[PDB]
Amino acid sequence: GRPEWIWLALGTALMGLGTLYFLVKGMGVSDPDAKKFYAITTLVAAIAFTMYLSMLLGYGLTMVPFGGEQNPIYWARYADWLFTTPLLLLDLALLVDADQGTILALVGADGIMIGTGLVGALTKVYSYRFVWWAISTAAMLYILYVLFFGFTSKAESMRPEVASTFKVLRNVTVVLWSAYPVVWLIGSEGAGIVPLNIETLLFMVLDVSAKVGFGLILLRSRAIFG
Ligand SMILES: *C/C=C(C)/C=C/C=C(C)/C=C/C1=C(C)CCCC1(C)C
Repeated sequence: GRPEWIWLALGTALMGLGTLYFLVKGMGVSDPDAKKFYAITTLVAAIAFTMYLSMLLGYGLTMVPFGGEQNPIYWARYADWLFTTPLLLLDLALLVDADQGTILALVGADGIMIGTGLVGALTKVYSYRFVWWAISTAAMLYILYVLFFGFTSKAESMRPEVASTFKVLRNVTVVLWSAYPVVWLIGSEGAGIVPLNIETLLFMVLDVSAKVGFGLILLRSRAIFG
């Protein structure tokens, strides 16, 4: 019964409830466009629910040696984010009608971000763990640059309702995503300053906010209608 399980149980519950609500509401809408957003967003919550559940049950956890200790690394997180982060970017891209090349470059950068992030979380040479972390953060900053400079401009061709909805989602995304590299840096994966139970609480608040929070804002808006 690890100290962080209570936060994993609360995360499972919140992701589960969000998944159900998104599923029920999406199943009733007939609009084709509205449906796309509902399917993507419900999938994002569903994947998070399953991974929180797996971790709650003892999976996705491995001891990596470094800094003279056996460090508890929850790798199930990257299995979640590998698929949920680019899906969230997809929601945003579809909202502003971004083009093919942009989406591909964004998803590719997102793949690098999660990939190098996991390599770093598994690296046994302490200093190198931060080399990988640095590359992952640079990848994330590219994504945030594109969402802020590129997309916002693209939402210029949209109607107030949609441009308005994108800004809120963009703002929530930029604030939440920018927090992840800091939590990693000071937590179990990096400096080991913040204990795993508190770190798990921090990631749970961020995850739930970035998926269920983002989802509620997105799905209740009129901008999802084609
Ligand atoms: C539902 C999950 C979301 C929206 C997750 C977002 C996760 C990030 C923006 C993660 C970023 C990371 C870095 C910038 C570097 C270190 C490792 C990561 C993967 C924690």
